[PDB]
Amino acid sequence: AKVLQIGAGGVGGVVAHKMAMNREVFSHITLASRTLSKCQEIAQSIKAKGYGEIDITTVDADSIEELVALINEVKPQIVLNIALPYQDLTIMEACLRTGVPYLDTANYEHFEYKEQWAFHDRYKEKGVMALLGSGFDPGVTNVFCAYAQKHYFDEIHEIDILDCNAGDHGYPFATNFNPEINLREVSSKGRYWENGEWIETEPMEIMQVWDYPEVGPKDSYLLYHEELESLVRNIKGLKRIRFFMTFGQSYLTHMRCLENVGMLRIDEIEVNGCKVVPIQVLKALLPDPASLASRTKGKTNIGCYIKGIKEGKARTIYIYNVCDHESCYREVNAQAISYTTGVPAMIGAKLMLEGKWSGKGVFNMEELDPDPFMDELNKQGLPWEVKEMEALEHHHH
Amino acid sequence: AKVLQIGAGGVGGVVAHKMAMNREVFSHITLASRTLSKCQEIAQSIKAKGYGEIDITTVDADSIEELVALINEVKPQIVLNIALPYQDLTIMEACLRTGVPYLDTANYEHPDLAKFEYKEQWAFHDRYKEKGVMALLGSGFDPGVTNVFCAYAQKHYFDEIHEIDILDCNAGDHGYPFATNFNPEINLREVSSKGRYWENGEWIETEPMEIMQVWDYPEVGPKDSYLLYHEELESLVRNIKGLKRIRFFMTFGQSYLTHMRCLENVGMLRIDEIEVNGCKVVPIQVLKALLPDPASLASRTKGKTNIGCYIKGIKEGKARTIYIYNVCDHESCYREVNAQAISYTTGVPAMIGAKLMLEGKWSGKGVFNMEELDPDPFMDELNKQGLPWEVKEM
Repeated sequence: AKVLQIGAGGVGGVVAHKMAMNREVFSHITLASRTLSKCQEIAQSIKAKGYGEIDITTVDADSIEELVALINEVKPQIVLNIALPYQDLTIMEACLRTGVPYLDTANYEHFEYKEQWAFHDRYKEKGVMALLGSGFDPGVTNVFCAYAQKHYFDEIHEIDILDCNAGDHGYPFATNFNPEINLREVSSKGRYWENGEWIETEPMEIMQVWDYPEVGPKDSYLLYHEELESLVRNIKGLKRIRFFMTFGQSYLTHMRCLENVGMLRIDEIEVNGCKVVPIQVLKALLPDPASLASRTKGKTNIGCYIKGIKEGKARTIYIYNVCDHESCYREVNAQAISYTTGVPAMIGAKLMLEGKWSGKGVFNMEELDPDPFMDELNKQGLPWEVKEMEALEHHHH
Repeated sequence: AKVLQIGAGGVGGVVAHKMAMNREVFSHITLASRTLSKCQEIAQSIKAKGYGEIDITTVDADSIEELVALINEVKPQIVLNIALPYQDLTIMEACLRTGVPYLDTANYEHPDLAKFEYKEQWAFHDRYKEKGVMALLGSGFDPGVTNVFCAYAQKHYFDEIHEIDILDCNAGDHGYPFATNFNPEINLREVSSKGRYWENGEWIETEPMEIMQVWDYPEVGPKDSYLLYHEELESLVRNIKGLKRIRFFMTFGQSYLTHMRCLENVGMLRIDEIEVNGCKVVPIQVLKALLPDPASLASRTKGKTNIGCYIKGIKEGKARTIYIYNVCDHESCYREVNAQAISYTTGVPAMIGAKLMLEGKWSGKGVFNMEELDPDPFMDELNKQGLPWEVKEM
């Protein structure tokens, strides 16, 4: 098949590499990004590791007419949106007009699903499929849930998503993304769902020490996360769902200190005559995020702790995946964060092009059969585990 | 008498003010500097407070000719050097040539090194004595008052002093998450320098900020105190007899140290230029632009400071321990002389040293450190100029 991928960032790289490692499904690969050089750098690594060639081009993903044009010239069977979230809607419109399947790893943001779910009837009518959040979280976390709902429970009551990155880059402080993102995670109020109500919290207000398998105990804080919005819709009998994420104390200290002196401001200021932007100086001071991939060591562990009922008795399982940073860099020239997000995308595409995951309209992961997806994960470098946990019942006569 | 002050920084404004409050001795005041706006700031506060007028003029304290010329024009009876430490030598040469008494509050430091010592200044002794001129070194609180406290205890409370612990605490709060009173480069050297103290005729170094102890400062409470080196240790080991050990400890909040280390880590304290969208940018200059203006802090600082000496020795065959100290309130310092307690505790003492020389209560020919002179008239002026002290029998 001929595929067109948009986006050459860290995740974008892993996706292209993984597609180049499955040439029986992805025969002709076209990679398009705003900056041509990023695309070249990826082709360079793909070629060097012996995975073949890939066509590279650029494009203004903000222009529908341009995207339509590019799609009409390449004639792809599926378009992978591994680009910025603020381009979902324009890429989806292009796909709708050309009648070509769509897949992305993050919802719209100018973040919720409303805008994307809005393309549903138009997609179904055009006879086109659109898959959403095909990453690890959202994505594999969604599949773990649907898979658990299919083979381990009759009813799922509580779901906790636990995301931990123990990776260590060797620097006092260094961010993997654009500082504005890191600030947003710890600045936004936390949100979760219980008994059909969305409950908010103060930023980083709720924390627990969870012992992540193969990693050990870590402080885990409660944050909002996009899959919570589709899981409450799909998992039947759900009473509560929360999302937790790992946060080292050293890291939280640097962020707060930087924010305190205003090193995270976006407005301009006068510095010896010339106008400068606080956060831009930070980006220029912190080490290059690209270079962190070869220095990061340690493991990551993301998964779901699920409590429900099975054959009338309480049950509790823990489905998760552990990934090693150094291994990821050796295989696809990227760290575990990009890796865990990129493989699931390659898989969702593979499934869609093979017909194991077909439909007409816009879909979330939990809506499709997880079995073929779960088999691929064990084969593509993201082996998962199911661990039976303590499930105590209290009878009262 | 006519006096000449060089420099118009925080301490400088305090010195000028206090001098303006003692016209009996300082009847004509001239403030030499390279920053008019700063002098203007000070002159306005002095006038509005009812303490008269002062003459501001400009001069480059790097030029010996300018100084000599300025001094020959003004005919001052004393020159108060409240300028930068690297300028100590040029101002001393000028005073020497014009035969005018000299006084400063910080010892010489070459701009190329971070080493501050008395060597260069002590080397002027014979020329000053021969010329019949007096030079008083480090006339601030520490060094300065701490030295007098020690000379005081040795004259009245001990036959022999064996141990001195100089404790400096600033409990002040400017309300901001983080903010310095000085050029960040300075706050950074304070905590980057090796620690150093003296024991049994020997100098002992430590890793920066290694030794620390919780000390309960009167009117302030228990604070984490760290062992730092300080300039008065160098003269005190010379002048205090029987001394076995001397150490300097300074207070440091945890939040403060956290911000400092964090900032130094991401590179916000670098002085070199980096590129930012094709534009050369000095990190620390961006930091100075984000932090509040040091001048605006004086009016926002609340809280106290406690500086003193913990002394143990022998008095009439028996062991004895005394604690001499001073407590200064930040807000009171702002109301009275338009400055914070850091500036105030260093400034008032410089004024008293000049007062004692101009009245002749402290007279000698050559270069002198505070502990070589009679501390009584100094200790008296302290109770009278806003730095009342207390002696606590341990």
